[PDB]
Amino acid sequence: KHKILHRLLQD
Amino acid sequence: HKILHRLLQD
Amino acid sequence: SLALSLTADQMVSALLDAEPPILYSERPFSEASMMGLLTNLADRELVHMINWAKRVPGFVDLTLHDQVHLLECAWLEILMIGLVWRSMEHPGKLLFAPNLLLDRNCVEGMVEIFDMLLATSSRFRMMNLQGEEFVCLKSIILLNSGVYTFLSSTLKSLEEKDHIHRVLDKITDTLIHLMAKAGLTLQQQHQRLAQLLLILSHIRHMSNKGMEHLYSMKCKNVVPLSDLLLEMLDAHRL
Amino acid sequence: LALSLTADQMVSALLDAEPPILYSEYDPTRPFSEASMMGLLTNLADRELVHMINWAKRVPGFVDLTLHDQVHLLECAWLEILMIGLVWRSMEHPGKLLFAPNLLLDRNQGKCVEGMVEIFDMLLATSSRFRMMNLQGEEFVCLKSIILLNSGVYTFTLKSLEEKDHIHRVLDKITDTLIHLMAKAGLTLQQQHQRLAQLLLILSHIRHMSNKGMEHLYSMKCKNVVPLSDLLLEMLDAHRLH
Ligand SMILES: Cn1c(N)nc2ncc(-c3ccc(O)cc3)cc21
Ligand SMILES: Cn1c(N)nc2ncc(-c3ccc(O)cc3)cc21
Repeated sequence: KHKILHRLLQD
Repeated sequence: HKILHRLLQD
Repeated sequence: SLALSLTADQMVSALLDAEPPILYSERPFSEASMMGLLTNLADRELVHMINWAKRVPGFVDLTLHDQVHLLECAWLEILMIGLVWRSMEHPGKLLFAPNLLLDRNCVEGMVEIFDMLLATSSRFRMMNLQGEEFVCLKSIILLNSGVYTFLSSTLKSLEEKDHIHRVLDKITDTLIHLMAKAGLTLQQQHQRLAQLLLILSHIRHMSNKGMEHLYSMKCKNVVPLSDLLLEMLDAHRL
Repeated sequence: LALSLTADQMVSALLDAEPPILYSEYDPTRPFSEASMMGLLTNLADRELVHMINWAKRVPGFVDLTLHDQVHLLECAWLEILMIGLVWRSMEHPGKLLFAPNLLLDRNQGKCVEGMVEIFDMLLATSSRFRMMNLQGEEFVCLKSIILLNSGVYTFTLKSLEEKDHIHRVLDKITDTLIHLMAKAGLTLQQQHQRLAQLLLILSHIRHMSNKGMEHLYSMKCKNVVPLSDLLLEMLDAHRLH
């Protein structure tokens, strides 16, 4: 259950 | 509306 | 006019003199007993809030309609800042009344709000918020919260909002006076002023959340609310 | 290091970080419906959120935080940030909200969406206030950065409180920066503190508008008016409304 925002904050 | 009105005047 | 002529020290004395009293609550809690105690207390505090507002310099210069609007917008914020202030010296607890000092960990929905209140008290404590500051902040909430929701485009309307903004500036001057008096550098004064006013954003947030909670409580119609409280709630679904 | 930036360097960083103004998918061939108007605003917000994330990474101090804290601050502040940007763009359009260059609406158009006109009125009032204060672009970018760092800060073992203290040091530098700007603009000492307070008190109103908008967006979701992207659904869910 990985938040989309958490991933986008890395890209 | 009304109770507050009365309290303010009173 | 009185307000614009007051000195910083006289504004502070006026605001201290205007302060409402601390009221008491009415064995084990239920969900129902709990919220009844809180809403009964709120209702009694609201009557005293009205007298206090009338003593905030500038407020009685306003029309009765403007006074109603400001109080309808601000009332829960004002109750909440009072609660936070009373709770400063009681880490982890909210001092709803001297005989109702409640810890965090039973009202469905209340914990998120309690936690926000506790965090604000903790913030006050960390800043060593002073009583003279607190009263300035509570008056700012009264005058600020509904000042942009004045609808009419009229000439009487703007003269109104302008008076409110001149009073707000005097309260800012008063906060700065207190900070200068306390020995703060100019840089420290400006920083502290900002810190205090940013807390008001959090108090607004808590009020909005609490109002949602209170509205669901009303509809469910199991906790008794006063006619006055029902009125005040009514104003926010509008 | 945020804390070592001068005031002028802080302002430069913030102005350079500003996101672009995006276009809506407005289709002038068809009349609005509640659903199509909401579709446009949510489609725009979705595209704006991606740029916002990249902007936040450029706000001094923000990348020092853990990803978890970055997430929390943006979850708390996203709508406030979009709204302050909308109000800023609308300053030179009395009576209208410039959602986009091809989507400039008045309150009468806002009535197309149930419950939206009340929020429109609050946004228009805030735009008017900005105009009347002659809010400057340099002050605006300071205020938007204050929202990002402040809104979720009191919802934050003890490297925890170091995160919190860090945020507060940064917020103190932004205050210093605002005062510098006002001083440079010619304001008297008394005028500086009075204006600082006026600007910061508007953040109370922006918070209020955000809370009302989030309740409205949740009602649109709960009535199946518009499909929200997975991102918007998660941002909305962070606020956990009913
Ligand atoms: C959190 N909350 C909700 N949801 N409804 C409420 N009604 C009243 C209070 C309250 C707040 C401060 C007081 O000093 C007394 C009651 C607090 C309330
Ligand atoms: C009021 N409102 C509701 N209920 N949902 C919404 N989604 C997005 C917006 C909005 C705000 C500012 C923008 O620049 C773009 C979309 C505004 C919204």
